[PDB]
Amino acid sequence: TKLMIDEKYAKELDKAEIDHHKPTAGAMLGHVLSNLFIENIRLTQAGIYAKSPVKCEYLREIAQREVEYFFKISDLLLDENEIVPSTTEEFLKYHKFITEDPKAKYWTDEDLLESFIVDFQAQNMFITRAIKLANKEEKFALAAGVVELYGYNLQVIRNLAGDLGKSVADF
Amino acid sequence: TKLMIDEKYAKELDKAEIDHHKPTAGAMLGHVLSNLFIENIRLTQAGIYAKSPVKCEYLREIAQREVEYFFKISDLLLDENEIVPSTTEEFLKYHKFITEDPKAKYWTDEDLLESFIVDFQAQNMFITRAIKLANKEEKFALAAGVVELYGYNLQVIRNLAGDLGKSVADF
Amino acid sequence: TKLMIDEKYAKELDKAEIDHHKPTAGAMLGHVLSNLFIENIRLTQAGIYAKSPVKCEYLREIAQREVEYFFKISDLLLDENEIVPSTTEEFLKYHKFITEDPKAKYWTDEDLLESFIVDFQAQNMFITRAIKLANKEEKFALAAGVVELYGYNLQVIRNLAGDLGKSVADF
Amino acid sequence: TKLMIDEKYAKELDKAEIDHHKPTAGAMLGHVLSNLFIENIRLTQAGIYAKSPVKCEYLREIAQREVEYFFKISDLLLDENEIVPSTTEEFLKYHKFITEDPKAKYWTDEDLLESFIVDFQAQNMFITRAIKLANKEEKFALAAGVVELYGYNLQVIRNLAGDLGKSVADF
Amino acid sequence: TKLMIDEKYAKELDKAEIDHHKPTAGAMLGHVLSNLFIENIRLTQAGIYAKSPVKCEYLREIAQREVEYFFKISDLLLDENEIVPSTTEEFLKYHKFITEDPKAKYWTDEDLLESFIVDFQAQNMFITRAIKLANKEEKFALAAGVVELYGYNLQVIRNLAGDLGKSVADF
Amino acid sequence: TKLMIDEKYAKELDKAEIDHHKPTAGAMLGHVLSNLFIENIRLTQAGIYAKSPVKCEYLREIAQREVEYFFKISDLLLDENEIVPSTTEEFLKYHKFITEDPKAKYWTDEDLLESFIVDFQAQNMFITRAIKLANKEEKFALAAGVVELYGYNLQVIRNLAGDLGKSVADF
Amino acid sequence: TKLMIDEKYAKELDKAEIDHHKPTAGAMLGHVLSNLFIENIRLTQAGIYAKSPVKCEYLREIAQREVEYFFKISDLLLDENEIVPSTTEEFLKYHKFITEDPKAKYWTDEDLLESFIVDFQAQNMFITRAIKLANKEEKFALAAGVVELYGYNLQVIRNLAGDLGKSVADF
Amino acid sequence: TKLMIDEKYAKELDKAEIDHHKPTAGAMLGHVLSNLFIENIRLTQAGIYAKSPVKCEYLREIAQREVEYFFKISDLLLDENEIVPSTTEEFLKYHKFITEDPKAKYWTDEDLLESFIVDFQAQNMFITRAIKLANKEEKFALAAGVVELYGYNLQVIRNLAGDLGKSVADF
Amino acid sequence: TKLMIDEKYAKELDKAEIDHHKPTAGAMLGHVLSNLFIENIRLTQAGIYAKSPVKCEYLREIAQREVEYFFKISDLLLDENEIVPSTTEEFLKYHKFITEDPKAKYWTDEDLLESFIVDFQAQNMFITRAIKLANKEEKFALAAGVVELYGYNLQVIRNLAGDLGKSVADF
Amino acid sequence: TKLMIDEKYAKELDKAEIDHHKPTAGAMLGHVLSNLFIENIRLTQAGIYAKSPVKCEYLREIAQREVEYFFKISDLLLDENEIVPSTTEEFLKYHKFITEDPKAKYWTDEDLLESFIVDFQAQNMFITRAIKLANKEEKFALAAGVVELYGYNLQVIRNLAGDLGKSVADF
Amino acid sequence: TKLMIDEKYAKELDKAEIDHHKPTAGAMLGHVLSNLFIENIRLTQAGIYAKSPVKCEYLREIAQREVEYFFKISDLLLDENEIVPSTTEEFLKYHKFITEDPKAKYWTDEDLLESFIVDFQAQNMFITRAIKLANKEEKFALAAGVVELYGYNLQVIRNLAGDLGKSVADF
Repeated sequence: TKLMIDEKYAKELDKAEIDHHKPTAGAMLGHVLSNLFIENIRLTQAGIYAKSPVKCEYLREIAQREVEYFFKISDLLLDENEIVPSTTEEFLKYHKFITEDPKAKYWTDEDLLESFIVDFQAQNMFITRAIKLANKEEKFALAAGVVELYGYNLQVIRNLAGDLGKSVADF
Repeated sequence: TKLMIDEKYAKELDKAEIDHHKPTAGAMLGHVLSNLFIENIRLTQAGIYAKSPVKCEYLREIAQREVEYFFKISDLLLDENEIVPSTTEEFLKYHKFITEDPKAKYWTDEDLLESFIVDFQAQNMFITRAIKLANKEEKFALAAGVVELYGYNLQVIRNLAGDLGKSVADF
Repeated sequence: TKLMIDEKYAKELDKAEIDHHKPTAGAMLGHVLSNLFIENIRLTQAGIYAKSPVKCEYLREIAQREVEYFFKISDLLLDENEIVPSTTEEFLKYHKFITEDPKAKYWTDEDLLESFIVDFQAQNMFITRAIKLANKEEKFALAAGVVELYGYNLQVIRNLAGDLGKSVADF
Repeated sequence: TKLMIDEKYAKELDKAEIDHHKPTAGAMLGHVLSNLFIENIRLTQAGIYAKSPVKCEYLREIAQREVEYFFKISDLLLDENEIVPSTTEEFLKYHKFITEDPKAKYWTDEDLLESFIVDFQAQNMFITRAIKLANKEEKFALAAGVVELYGYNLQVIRNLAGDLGKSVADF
Repeated sequence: TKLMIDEKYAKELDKAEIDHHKPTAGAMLGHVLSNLFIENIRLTQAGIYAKSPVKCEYLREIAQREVEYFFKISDLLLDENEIVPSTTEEFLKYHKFITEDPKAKYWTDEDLLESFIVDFQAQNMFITRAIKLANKEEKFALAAGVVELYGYNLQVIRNLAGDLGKSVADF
Repeated sequence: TKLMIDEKYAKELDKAEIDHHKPTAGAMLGHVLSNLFIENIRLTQAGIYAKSPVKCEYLREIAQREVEYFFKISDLLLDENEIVPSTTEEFLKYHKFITEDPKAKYWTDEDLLESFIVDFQAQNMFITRAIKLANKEEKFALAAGVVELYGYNLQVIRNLAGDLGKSVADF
Repeated sequence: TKLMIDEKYAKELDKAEIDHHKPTAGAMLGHVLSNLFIENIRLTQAGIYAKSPVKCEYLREIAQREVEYFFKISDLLLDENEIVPSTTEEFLKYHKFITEDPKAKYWTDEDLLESFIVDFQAQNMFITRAIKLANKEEKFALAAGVVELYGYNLQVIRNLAGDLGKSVADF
Repeated sequence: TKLMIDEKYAKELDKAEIDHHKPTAGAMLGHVLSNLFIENIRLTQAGIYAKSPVKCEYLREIAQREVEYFFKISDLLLDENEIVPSTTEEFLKYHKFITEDPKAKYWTDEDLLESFIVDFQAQNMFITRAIKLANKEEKFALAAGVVELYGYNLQVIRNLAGDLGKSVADF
Repeated sequence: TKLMIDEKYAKELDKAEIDHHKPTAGAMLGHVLSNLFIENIRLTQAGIYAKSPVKCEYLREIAQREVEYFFKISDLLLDENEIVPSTTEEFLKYHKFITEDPKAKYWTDEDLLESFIVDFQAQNMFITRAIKLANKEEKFALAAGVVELYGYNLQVIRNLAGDLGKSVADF
Repeated sequence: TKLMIDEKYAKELDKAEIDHHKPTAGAMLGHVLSNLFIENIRLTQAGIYAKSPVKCEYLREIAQREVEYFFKISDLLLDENEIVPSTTEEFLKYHKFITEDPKAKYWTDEDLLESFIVDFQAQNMFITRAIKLANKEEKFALAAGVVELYGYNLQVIRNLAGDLGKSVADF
Repeated sequence: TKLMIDEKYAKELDKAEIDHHKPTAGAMLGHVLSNLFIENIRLTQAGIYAKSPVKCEYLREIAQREVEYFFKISDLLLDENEIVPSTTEEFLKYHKFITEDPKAKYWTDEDLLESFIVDFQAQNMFITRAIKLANKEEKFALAAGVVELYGYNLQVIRNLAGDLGKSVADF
């Protein structure tokens, strides 16, 4: 179905601008999903390049869970009839605050962990809203799924802080 | 106990009519549960009679989930002192928009699938309202239970739809 | 559609009446299967309103087994090209000796159990016959499945009888 | 450092005074977590001294769930940067309505069970408030955890009630 | 014992030729067993050459059950002191209806499935007789073993039938 | 109670003398069950005194099975209102053919094996008869049960014989 | 060989009489092992004929443990070059205070439970003396195993007494 | 009931008194059991408040073992008809050496660990005496129970010491 | 579709002749895959008819691995777009050195074992060539696969050899 | 740091000389553990070189238990603050009775097995002493660990004796 | 027969000298195998005496894998008709570079880690060589097994290096 594909993409992209300006849950979650996937790439790097075995294990595992939440929340969206980023182009466009650096393979394990606490704090601005929006839109299942990912982020934050000696307060 | 069990059933029936008017959540779930059981019967039938071994599996599994959710929500309700429909007669009284059919043994697989998509949208009218009604009566556990069932139905609709070739859009 | 479906159905109903009078194995098992499903509901009701949570877990187990035998025997029949009751309608037509009751939610535990002993003794008059017919008809696998059911029913009777402090010999 | 600790703890007693009046979620949860632990002891007691081996094993199973919820919710509180009663002192300070009794070891199994239904009802008056508070504070993961607990308590009340031969209504 | 082998073997050939004439159960299970093995090979071919990854999986699994029945039934036979074919030569001699074809790698999935529906029915003509003969000879355990295999073939027929979108009726 | 218990036993001895004479299924199985338990004791002895660690393990597994079969079949008799021997005195009364020997601890492993081949061939004389009587009496589930036992015994005979380096012909 | 078997068994008989007034640990364990086996027969009886299905399963469970221990300890005795009772004959001769009663199928559940509380207390007179002798002879592993059985027996007395409503003290 | 109870308790506190002077095993284990429960609270505190999430898992694991030994040893005691601490009340009377501290929530991880090395060396003083007493009294199974706990503490001490970078000598 | 099947098979035959000249890898594995299947049958004969139960278990397991490799290398060849024999006729065409024999069922266990030692040594002549050719053709995964099978064979050889009390050198 | 170490080593070597000449349990367990490791090498040899596959498996498993006991007992000792040999040097000094031999590859399976009966009997001479000495030093956990090891050894002796056709007596 | 052993060992000795000269795969694996066993001892020492519980756990797992590779490679060798060192004496003769030190119980965890990093790079000089020699000799399975050991060592080196905060390049 050739002629009608480009026209379905241009009507998706039209609805892409109209939904980011009046915030819908759907559109908000575009940043959240793009954030998960780019976090997943950073955690991949850090699971590979960190020095202690014990911390490579833990970061790889957080990587796994970013991807698990990506699929879980995508499925929850599409279930409720919305749309979802699905390429490097889109993820890079809708991704806020998180940033990669090729140099990070030489950072110390402390400085790696610390960047992940800032990232996850940043991820939590967008998830926080998405919850509020999703309750208003009466998307109940998508709501609870996102509360879960809120809870998980907090838990990661406190675990990474704790691993550096500090408290959640220290940040 | 013979003429003071008739006293109890009469005083549950005065209670039952008074609850459907201002709808209580327990009344509304009288419809969701009765739909679950009757839907379980339809799925049983398609689970036996459909042709594809794969689709007979998937459908027998959805039937099994409807009975699980019957039990789970029935439990949550009795937990919060409410009453639940427990017979064929009662299930027939309160069921809505689902219709059985002995002739469905000879439908084509797709005609069976499609019929369950409509049945499941319909199920979601009464469920969405029971969520709202349960949050209002401050039955928090029930609410989350009914949010889960809601979210599952969405899952089941988008699966049946994909297995016909079609987006959830289409319905 | 419609035309091919109405001829297949009227030819089934014709053939069904004939078979019911001479009895065939599959006709007799229409009563067994219908009994299975109505007991399911009865045991589902009791599994919900009985007080002792031990008797509730046990009765819900007997419900799941009756559905298990529903699918197992249905499959055995379809495997030998018979037809199977598959709606509430046909269940109510063909079920004998077992009787629902919305006032059972207020029965006592001792009395629910006693009703199931009688119920199950009643299911056996029909199973017994379906074994014998199945062997005449040389539907050997089916015969084996129905023997299993016969023995499971005998076991349940003696477990419920023991749970009320009674020998099976009392009943 | 022995003096910086004393400072931090003076601060905590100040902050906690303010928080119990204006009730924050943390502070309501202080009574809930304290109740969990004291119930743990009561149930430890009754799981040892109750005569029926079946009731003993059930009573220890519930004992372990108190601790499980105690850890679960505490992790949720600290994740959102609150604080938790961690000593026998603070538990007795903040515990409400539940009272221990060394002579319970000579109570009958019925009276033990009876006493937990009443304890678990009491526990609920506070949990309710803490769900409501935690929603207010936009502490979503925490809120969900506490609803789970609400649910469990209702389940327990009912099972204990059923085991005694009664309904939820009776109490 | 080299010549005591040769004369043990002429005595097998005398007892075996006498035994096919009247048929014994053993005699008749020679064909049943020989068909399982050759069928096993057909399904090995099909499970490698079919296109559909799912159907490959399902065919490879049936091949495996064909060999499990071969050992199960050979064992039940040797247990009642009968002899069993165990070479390519003998399986070729004794097998009927099931024809191999090096050309079937080139057939269509639908075409393969259909060849197996006919093989399995064909198998059943001998199995059926082996059940009766085994029961007449009062080989009770062999009997129940072969009954089970009868039941399996029916099941495979109907699933194969259902996967082509047909009812068993058709065949 | 002390005279309803003593004249309940006087009628059990009346009923059980009449039944041994027109051999009922239940009374044949009285020898079957007594044989199982006495065999259990012999296998226990051999399981302890045999020299081969491998054989000790196998013999202990067969002892376990004899007990499993004593329970399975005792349960099927009771389900179907029969009665079962349950004391040393009674096992020693109805047991035939199998004879204990405290001197067997000094036997060679091969002689022990030999003594079980003969023991197990002997149990089959009665097991055989009980199947027939069970089908006659239309105790279907029981009959199936005793068919498994018969099969099992046949397979033990063949493995014991093989371990001695002989096919079952020789025996 | 028949002659040396006889000669060895004569020596065995000389050695057992001498060892029974010395009392060695092996001789005392003679009584313990015989008690275990006969208790097994008693638990088997009670596990078949008792009314409560929960109690049947529990009694069977204890029957199994008696046997496990019979083997465990027998193996520990043989390891330490002692001899072990291996026949009904020797068990009857060496057991103490445990008596069987064909009439016990008609006892009440409470009366069976009580009879086992007395049987296990009787069993512990011997176990006790055997632990003490096992330590005297410095058969270290043997002694630890018999400490276990001593403990299991206590666990069991407390559980049977709990079920009957009572405390160990009442006994 | 209410005075049967009140002087069952009078005879307990009276007999507990006599029993703490010629220190019985039961009496001594009152201190050990009380210590276990308070330590459990401490390990809870530290398991929530410690900074390293590896150490938080480990310390929860030790909290959980301490509770299991509370039930194991309590069960062993009651099996031997002895009474056991059941309330915060009695745990505070009988506990010695272990002191709780709400300020602990602000200690370094290393100071937390040291506090436990010393806690566990102190528990061992009473455990050691409890073993000897339990062997004088010939409560064999209770002794083995207590030897296990003794060995567990030692292991904990050495692992704790190890994580501090110290060998066990240094304490 | 019937004349095309016949044309593809003519080209297959054409190509197959050319390929057996230079040998290709796949052509070599024609012999290896045929030897595997034919050996599976020999091993099935010996697995049914050997005397020792332990040898029967082991031979049956070797047969299963013969088949598992047959699938695993056939997949590996199809992946690399080669073709694979798959009928009795081709197996018999390309098989080398392995010879079936109906007389084998009377051989002694030790002679069955010896014949498999020789068979597997022979099997390896073709496996060797196949690895080397797979390397030339750069079929990397097919090569690693066939090395696995080479190792399996050397292992089977030493194990059968050792069961005969002989070293691999002896052969 | 290279001089703190040598004085620590010399105070070790001095302590050890006093300890061996009085014996302590730690010193005695020096022999026991050196014996375990050398045995593990001997069993490793025999597990590689014996002919019978079944016996290789078994010896390899005894080897692995020897190592498990090595860690278990070392830990029990270090927990109780003793020192443990940990180099080839040291095991060779302290090992008694067990004698390695590179020509053992050429022995008969029967001869290898006889060699390990004699070794395990000789191990026990020291283990016995370690047990008495550990009870005397009031190292309770260690005592119980070594009692296990004693029991294992005796069990292994009988099993090897059995596998040669002999009784533990012949030994 | 004592004499033949001596002659076979004499020939072993001759051939060992020939084979270490022109080095065969096998003789090169004499050093590799002996290095595994000595490392196992070093790792045992280090896994008992190291300070950190995490590092003890990890070092023991490496001791375990060394032993597993010793069996895996020894079995591959013997399948391929080679000989394997199997005493302390031989291990000491053929191990290069690794050396034990009884004073290492008093090293720091870091020194222990660095010493294994060096030992493991030393191990690979020989492994590398055995891989080439095995490919040269067409011992295909051996080679693959040894490549797998190589891989493991490299993975071990990086993990140890990482635990010291260092990159592998440092080494």
